Amino acid sequence: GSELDQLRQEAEQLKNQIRDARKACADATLSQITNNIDPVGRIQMRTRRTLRGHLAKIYAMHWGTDSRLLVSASQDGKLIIWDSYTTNKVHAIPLRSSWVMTCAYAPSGNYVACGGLDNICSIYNLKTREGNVRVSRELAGHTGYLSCCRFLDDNQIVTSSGDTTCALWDIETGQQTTTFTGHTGDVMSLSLAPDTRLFVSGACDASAKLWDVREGMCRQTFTGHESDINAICFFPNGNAFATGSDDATCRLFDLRADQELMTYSHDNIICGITSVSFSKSGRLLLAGYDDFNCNVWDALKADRAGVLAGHDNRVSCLGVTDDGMAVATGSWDSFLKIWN
Amino acid sequence: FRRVFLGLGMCFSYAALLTKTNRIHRIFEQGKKSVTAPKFISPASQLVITFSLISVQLLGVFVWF
Amino acid sequence: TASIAQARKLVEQLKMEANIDRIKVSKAAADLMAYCEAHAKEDPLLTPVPASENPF
Amino acid sequence: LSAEDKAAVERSKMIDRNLREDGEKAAREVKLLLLGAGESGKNTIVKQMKIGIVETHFTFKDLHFKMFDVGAQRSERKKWIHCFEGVTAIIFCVALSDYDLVLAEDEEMNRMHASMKLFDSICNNKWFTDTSIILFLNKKDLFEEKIKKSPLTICYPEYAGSNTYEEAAAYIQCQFEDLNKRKDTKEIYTHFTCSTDTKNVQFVFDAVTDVIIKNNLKDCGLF
Repeated sequence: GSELDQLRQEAEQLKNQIRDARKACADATLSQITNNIDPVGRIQMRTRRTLRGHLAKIYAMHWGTDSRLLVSASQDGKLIIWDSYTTNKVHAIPLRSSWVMTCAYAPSGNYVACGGLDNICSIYNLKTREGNVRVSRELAGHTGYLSCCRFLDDNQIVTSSGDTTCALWDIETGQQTTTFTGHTGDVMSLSLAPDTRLFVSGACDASAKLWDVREGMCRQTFTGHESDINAICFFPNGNAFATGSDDATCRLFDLRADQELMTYSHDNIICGITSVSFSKSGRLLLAGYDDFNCNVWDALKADRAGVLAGHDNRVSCLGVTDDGMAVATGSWDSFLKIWN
Repeated sequence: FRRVFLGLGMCFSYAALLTKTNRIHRIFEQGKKSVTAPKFISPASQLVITFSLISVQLLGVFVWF
Repeated sequence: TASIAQARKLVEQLKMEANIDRIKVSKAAADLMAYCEAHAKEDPLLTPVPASENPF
Repeated sequence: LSAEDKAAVERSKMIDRNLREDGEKAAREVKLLLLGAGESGKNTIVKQMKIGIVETHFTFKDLHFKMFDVGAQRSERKKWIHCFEGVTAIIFCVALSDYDLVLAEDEEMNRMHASMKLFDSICNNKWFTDTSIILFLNKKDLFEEKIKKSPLTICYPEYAGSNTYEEAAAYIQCQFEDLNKRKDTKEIYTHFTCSTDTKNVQFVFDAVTDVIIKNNLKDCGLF
């Protein structure tokens, strides 16, 4: 009883030290340094390719390393691999669950992962002697729905779940090497660092966390939102990231000065954000909304730079490609559109 | 005018009756077997069918002329 | 028993969090305001590319 | 166009044909979302229909059903509920023999009040504005045997009625059908289930058939 109160009081004291140490670091705001910067002109992108064939809602997509091959996951029970250059279909994979929420394409390109509402992450092998795509492993152990997965290599994967935890898996043995605990609310997304050394996660408690791949420890925790966080991505440098929420706002966080830097918001938008991705320079930030639109923001100035409007339902996923050429959107209206 | 308009009204009325009764029958028959709606149940398609059946009589009158 | 363990775990977590070497925000803003200038010419989303390459 | 590209286009056309066939096959099946309390008799109803998520395919009179179940999903329902926006119907169980019990170790909470709260949340959700509900009021035999010793005043302070299976069951039923604030877009089909009922598949068949016919008539602008 009394020592419960003592522990609580120590908790508020530590929180106060954190907050006043943060306030001892704010020399100025990102708007002050970037007050005089060459404004980004209006971006007028047009759709170039239209991928048809899915018959239900699309929930995730992922670009390949070569920037040609693409993977899309739909609630029709299908995982489709596209050649974006020729629009051709390379592989169609039937799914055993059909309640998918996430998919991923391996850096080596020999493997594809998917998962959702079955607490299982499934791995498929693309290069086989028999000429068909087969299941290589079924990773089990989570007690909630998968939200996002990312590859580290052929033999390392990371998953996030609705049981408020994250996991790292070795695929030869199919066991959890490390489990990441925290996040009193449901985890919705994760993003890997360019050096594959750290990763960030966003949750339904309105906060984000930074984890070290080895040692299984949480280093930094970030707050500032009023509702659930749905998407997250790293800045190309690897020293910052961005988050989108149901409060109709996006925010940017740096690591070395562990606090919020910029918030992207307006008055005409009241709907939330479903996906966020950065360009190659880091000057542009892309975000998909619930009002059937995609908005392009300028990261250094926080002004609306562009709007992409060709969709009849909610935009659910984005991708930007490794060489910076094309952006891809997948929506609830069963179509993928590529813009340049 | 007598040659063209003598049988046109009856054709109109009974083609429309046939198409609407067929629509109701197909809806209530396939409703017990599949979720998917039967094809061609909509004002545009029904009008197309009715005026095709009328066009049969129109072409016959043309040959008569 | 579980509650006191959770409280001690949060105490340890907060004391690990509150001992980071935090740089001031001007330095971070300048560091990220300079990345784009270094990599501006290689990003074709904001600067259009001539129709020669344009895989799409 | 090279020969290799021609082979690629051939393969893509085969894939498109396969996908179209699979989609046409999948479009003709009834999809049901089974909701209810954990102890509301979901298992028995599942058993007598078929003679993470758990899926149960079953066929009746040349028609197919899939009947998804999400009971073992302890998380925020707002995050994944929109995945079921296009289902044909929602099946909801109540377990009438719960009006004199408490749940979740709260020690001040009638089980049936929690069921009414869940029913009110599901019925008036933004994703379900034109989806009909099949309400199974089961464990009625326990209610019949229990209603003599205990009156309905424990769960409903205002009853102004007699202790009999004829009036209390109807009273509970009219409470659940009065929480629906969308009476002009959807409707509720109420059925009393029991042990060895064996006649619930046909009730579900009739309700779903009426739903399909009404949807088709509304699409034509004929209703």
